[PDB]
Amino acid sequence: FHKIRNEDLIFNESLGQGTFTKIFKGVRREVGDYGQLHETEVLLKVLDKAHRNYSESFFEAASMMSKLSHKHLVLNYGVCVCGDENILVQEFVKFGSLDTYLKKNKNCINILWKLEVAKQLAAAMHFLEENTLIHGNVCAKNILLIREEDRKTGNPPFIKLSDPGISITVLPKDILQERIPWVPPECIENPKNLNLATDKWSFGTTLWEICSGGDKPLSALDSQRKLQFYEDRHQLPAPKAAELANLINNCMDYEPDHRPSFRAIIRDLNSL
Ligand SMILES: O=C(Nc1nc2cccc(-c3ccc(CN4CCS(=O)(=O)CC4)cc3)n2n1)C1CC1
Repeated sequence: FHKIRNEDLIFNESLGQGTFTKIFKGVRREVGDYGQLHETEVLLKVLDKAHRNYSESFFEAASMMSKLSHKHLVLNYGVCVCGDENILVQEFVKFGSLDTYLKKNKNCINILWKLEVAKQLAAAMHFLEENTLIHGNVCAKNILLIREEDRKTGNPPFIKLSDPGISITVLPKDILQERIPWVPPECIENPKNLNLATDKWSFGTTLWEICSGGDKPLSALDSQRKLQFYEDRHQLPAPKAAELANLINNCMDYEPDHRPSFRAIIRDLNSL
């Protein structure tokens, strides 16, 4: 990671919190191309001091996203580890997390918009699968909207996938259960089962979110009931807009070996 000075970072408004983290919009003062000085908008992710013992995993997650370069992956700019802080410095995506956007703009998102976003997410995941690189936390809140759809110019929306955060392989069990049905059944049974097939399952859950206007599946179930949901081998209900329900259920296969490749997922999406 590139090291960024604390004095070059300005923390501004809170964007909420993640698991053991707080997130802010900020500004990074930097020398850019041609030596020009810039004050660049950045996403600042801060590991809670009380959870400093996760620092390794915290940075490993981000390092995953910098292992490769791709148009659908959020950029890491660097880290600030001055003093008692563990800070990730990332690209700031103008329109933010997709679940919030879906909840706010549900009354004007149609099947074509959803198909474009689904195809872009699948393209990103196909890139990761070809590189045998596990993401491990695919979900709508980790999809960021770079550009809105502009039908006046035919321009489709454009999204990127953000870093997965601290890995489910080290998180407490109660958090994993709260993350049902994004965390697949085999990872509830054993978080060390994290594998490429994990991201196919979570991709299914994320499509469900995209089709459900930002609703969270199984939100009315407490952790014990989410566990039993897996134990009874239930599937998610079809969204009212049911165009992707079969793909959702095919990806959310309780047999990890049977989940379709992302190449096959993309072929399916292109057939609609
Ligand atoms: O937020 C914006 N851009 C932006 N860029 C990036 C780049 C990387 C990561 C993020 C990001 C920020 C926050 C979150 C969690 N978060 C908590 C409250 S929640 O309501 O559940 C919606 C999601 C998740 C991802 N972001 N976010 C624009 C709208 C102001």
